[PDB]
Amino acid sequence: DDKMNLDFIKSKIAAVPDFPKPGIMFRDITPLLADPQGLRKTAEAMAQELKNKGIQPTIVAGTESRGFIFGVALAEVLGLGFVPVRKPGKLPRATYSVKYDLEYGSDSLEIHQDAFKVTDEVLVVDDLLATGGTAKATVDLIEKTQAKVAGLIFVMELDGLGGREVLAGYNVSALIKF
Amino acid sequence: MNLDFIKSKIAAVPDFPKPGIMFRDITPLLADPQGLRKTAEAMAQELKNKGIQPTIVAGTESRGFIFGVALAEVLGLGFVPVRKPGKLPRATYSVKYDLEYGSDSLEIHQDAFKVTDEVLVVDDLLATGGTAKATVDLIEKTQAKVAGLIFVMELDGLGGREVLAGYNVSALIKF
Ligand SMILES: Nc1ncnc2[nH]cnc12
Ligand SMILES: Nc1ncnc2[nH]cnc12
Repeated sequence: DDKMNLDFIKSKIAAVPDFPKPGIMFRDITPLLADPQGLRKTAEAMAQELKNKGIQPTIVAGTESRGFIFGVALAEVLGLGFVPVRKPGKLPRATYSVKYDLEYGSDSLEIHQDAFKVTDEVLVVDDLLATGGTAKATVDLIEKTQAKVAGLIFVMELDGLGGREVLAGYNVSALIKF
Repeated sequence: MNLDFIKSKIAAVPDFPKPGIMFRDITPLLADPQGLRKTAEAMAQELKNKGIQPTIVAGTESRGFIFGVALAEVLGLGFVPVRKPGKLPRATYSVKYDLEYGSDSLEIHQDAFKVTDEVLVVDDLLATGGTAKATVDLIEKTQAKVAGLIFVMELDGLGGREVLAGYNVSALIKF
């Protein structure tokens, strides 16, 4: 049944050549999203992996924006709250901020200082693990609140781009690997 | 009781983004373990009370992805992201909307909807309606139909509803 669910999720991810630049094979979640069971089966597969691993978060965090999609769907399945990790300048009350490296330049993410209780074990959700830059900035952000990271889970991991190493010391799951 | 619960988790924040504006902050609603499911359930009740039976949900990047996903799940429907520019990888339609100064765009994949779809737009807030109207227009470039638009919140007097003249508009709460 787990292979079967995983095969369904895999069967809805398109591969798109040369996007956003030449040479990059883009992994496209839109057909998964569009299917009436796509999000639900994805979030149920995520819950199964977490259960297998004994990971029991208290709340879910997602980054702007595809963290919002899968994070909200997973939060629903687990009966948990959700916290947005936003681009800078969007959150209205006091925030923490963490800068991360891009190929050229840098950027930041923020969370409300009060987003997590100090007893929270936070599950980070996102679509795709590549370099792990925004995932690590997310972990740092959570830790600023004094809450603890329960783990990180992705729909997809890109083999060999170093994300999982960047996230050493944290439990990392990914449903599909490319 | 349900609407009151949702209202009670939308914090009022003075002077954001700038002196004078009263910001309506959904974060405490999102953090509550029942905030999103209650919100989605209240939206689904509204749509049944108005006879709107969409075939697919479109959520506006980025807070419409939050409420859109939640409501799509309650409805048993699929979800289409309406995205900021340069994010969707396949052939897209594009529509411009006005910002304070200059403009920006929203995109959808040209294959996101069929001619037979009846699309529900979901977003957190109806303010000027700039983005919501661009979304309607995107939808209509596919020749699918707009079933309706639903928002958590509507800001009274900013003209949003009027910009969306001719479409079925619902908002859970008016501020
Ligand atoms: N190759 C890729 N496909 C889809 N999303 C991405 N985000 C970063 N790299 C990506
Ligand atoms: N006043 C407001 N409060 C919350 N979100 C908004 N988006 C635009 N105006 C807003």
